Amino acid sequence: AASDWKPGYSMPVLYKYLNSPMERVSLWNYGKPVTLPTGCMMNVAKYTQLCQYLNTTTLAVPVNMRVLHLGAGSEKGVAPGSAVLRQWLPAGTILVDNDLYPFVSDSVATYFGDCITLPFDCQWDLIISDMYDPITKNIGEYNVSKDGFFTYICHMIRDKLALGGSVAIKITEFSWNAELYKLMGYFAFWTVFCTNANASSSEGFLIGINYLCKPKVEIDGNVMHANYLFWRNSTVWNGGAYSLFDMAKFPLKLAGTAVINLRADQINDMVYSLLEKGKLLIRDTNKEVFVGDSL
Amino acid sequence: SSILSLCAFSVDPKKTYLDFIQQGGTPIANCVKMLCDHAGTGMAITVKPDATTSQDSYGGASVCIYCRARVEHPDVDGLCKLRGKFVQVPVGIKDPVSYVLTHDVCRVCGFWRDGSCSCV
Ligand SMILES: Nc1ncnc2c1ncn2[C@@H]1O[C@H](C[C@@H](N)CC[C@H](N)C(=O)O)[C@@H](O)[C@H]1O
Ligand SMILES: [Zn+2]
Ligand SMILES: [Zn+2]
Repeated sequence: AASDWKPGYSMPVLYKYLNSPMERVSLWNYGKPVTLPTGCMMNVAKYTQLCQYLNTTTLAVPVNMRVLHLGAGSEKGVAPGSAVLRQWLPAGTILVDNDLYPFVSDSVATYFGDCITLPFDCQWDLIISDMYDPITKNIGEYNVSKDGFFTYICHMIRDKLALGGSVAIKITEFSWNAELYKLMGYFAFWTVFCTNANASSSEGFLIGINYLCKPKVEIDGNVMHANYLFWRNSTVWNGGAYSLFDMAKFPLKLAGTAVINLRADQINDMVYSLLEKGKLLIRDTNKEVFVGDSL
Repeated sequence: SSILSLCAFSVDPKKTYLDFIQQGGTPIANCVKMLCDHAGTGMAITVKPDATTSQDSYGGASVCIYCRARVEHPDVDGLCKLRGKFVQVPVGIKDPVSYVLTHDVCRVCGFWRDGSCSCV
């Protein structure tokens, strides 16, 4: 099938407008009929396909970009997603990652512990989360909004994300947060992207591109997640990893992006159109210097 | 892992691992192999993946015995030369950690000193 050759699928806009009832997901494809290029870890394929999608957005990509990656550790003690991000991001990008448990990473800095205690107080240009807690989910008969590390993610969007910055947050059918969905209404563009490699999973990446700090649309988070599940329920994908054989354009190009420490009183009409194009990040401009960055 | 823990207990993690390989040990696993276009120049340790069709490219930290064993590197004042970069090895290889520990990077052309470097 031709659709197996794209990096994945993003939520059609019409689904974003529905009022779907909450229901269990049921995928037609649990037999996982996809092969991975020889020797290739699943999360390498997964993160690579995510970055392939992000290559098509108006991501703000300056010099000395600040990238925070939460939930970057694995049970084997390495960081496959952080390796992909390091490959993807322009040289000199400040990549900092985090996990509850010790692991070994190609980021310039790693912090072990609850993301809540992350000791860096700077504003970020891009936040990626793969945080996920299996079957410690809210018990009950109802799939309800979760408040774990999501509380921290929402706080980082509200206070620690530059205007013009973006996020990509892993969610699943049970691992989701209603406020996070509402905050996607504060970006120039938002969707949920599902990688072709992991098409057999309810996993999606909830993505906001170009933060505006003002509600551009009003989203009921509880309804929106149900809409996302309704979309997974009414589509059938083989899955696939063929896009992984097209790597010539993988690296994220510097976008023509400026960083300006603008005041809240200088955010006029032009600024906003610049933010929506990935041309402007609003935050303090100083190069954040980490001990482990080869400078 | 048992070998990584033996390495971290020992004064010379490199010797301990290489001796262990020579004695029938099974190689360190879960090295992070990247996807790339294999149109690279083929240098050993690079800012981004740089493999030719003759090479695999790995996340540097995952192929560093010192990183993997959680012990200090040989130069306590410096930074790991592998962490945060990408390591190219022959495409077959099953023991990338061994390969990294037993080859040297020419310091002017950047290729491995295993028949790829042409200097002097
Ligand atoms: N509050 C939390 N703070 C930091 N990390 C968390 C938290 N909750 C869950 N995690 C981590 O989320 C991770 C989920 C993993 N499946 C991530 C896989 C990893 N991203 C990879 O590249 O393979 C676990 O390593 C958790 O330790
Ligand atoms: Zn190291
Ligand atoms: Zn040379």
